[PDB]
Amino acid sequence: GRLIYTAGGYFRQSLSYLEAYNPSNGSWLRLADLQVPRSGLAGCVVGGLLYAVGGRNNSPDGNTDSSALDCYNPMTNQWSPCASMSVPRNRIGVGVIDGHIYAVGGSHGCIHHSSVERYEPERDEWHLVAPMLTRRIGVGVAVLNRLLYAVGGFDGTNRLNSAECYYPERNEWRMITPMNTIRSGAGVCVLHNCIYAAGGYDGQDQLNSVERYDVETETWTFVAPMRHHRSALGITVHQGKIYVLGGYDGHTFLDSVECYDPDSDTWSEVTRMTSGRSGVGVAVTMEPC
Ligand SMILES: CC(C)Oc1cccc(-c2cccc(-n3ncc(C(=O)O)c3C(F)(F)F)n2)c1
Ligand SMILES: [Cl-]
Repeated sequence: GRLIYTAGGYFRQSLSYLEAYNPSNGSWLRLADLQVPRSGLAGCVVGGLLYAVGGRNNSPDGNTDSSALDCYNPMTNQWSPCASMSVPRNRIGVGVIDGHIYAVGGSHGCIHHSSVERYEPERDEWHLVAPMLTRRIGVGVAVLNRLLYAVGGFDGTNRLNSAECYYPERNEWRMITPMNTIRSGAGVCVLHNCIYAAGGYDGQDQLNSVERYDVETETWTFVAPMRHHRSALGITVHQGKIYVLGGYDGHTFLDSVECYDPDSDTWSEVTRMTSGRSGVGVAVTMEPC
């Protein structure tokens, strides 16, 4: 069986929680805390290992943007540090291609990054690649057909509807069709041949809307909206279903977890996180042992 892992997040301050949800039975496990609290991080999995990337420790005793990469092994229930990134990246996006981790955008204080770097687990090494055409924090990232997409975000001045694609063999970014909605701090993932962008902040409101980009038609189509408006949500795919976790609706740090069934085009309440939080990192791997 495989679990949905949520790492870190924010409520009152940045959080160190690592908790795993089992869609088969509805259960939550609390697992080993992150060594350093962090919100605005991303999660990913490579070789059955869970990685937590970037973020920020918003704490009463100060605010520290994170360049950290840390690895969680479900077999041992232990976190280990990996090589740090070139730069702190709060409100980061990440994607995995061919066993490598791409770290995209994010902020360091008032620095809004367009830079991108790639981590190679085999060598515990980061290397910068071509920067994006746009500065993007709160950027959504997904991978389809070994191409990397950076979607929406905030450039330091404006929230963005724009999106762009990275072609690894050309080390080159190109713009794609923009979304039909401005979205910053959305959830972005892949399902089938489509990039989905769920929720976000448009500069005025948290969004419940959801749209998807078909790489073959180069067009975005709205699907059914989520049951909750949310920015700074976590998102993942577990057995062909999209799950969204937490976020902020303009009133409450949400504990709501919803899942999308593409065949019926419906969103369902699935479970509640143990506590409301925004800006988590989320990914899916094996059960501890
Ligand atoms: C929800 C907000 C009031 O408290 C937090 C706290 C910690 C992290 C986060 C977060 C996480 C991921 C992305 C974003 N980003 N990035 C840009 C933006 C924007 O405004 O453009 C946002 C937004 F969600 F906050 F919405 N934030 C939000
Ligand atoms: Cl923040």
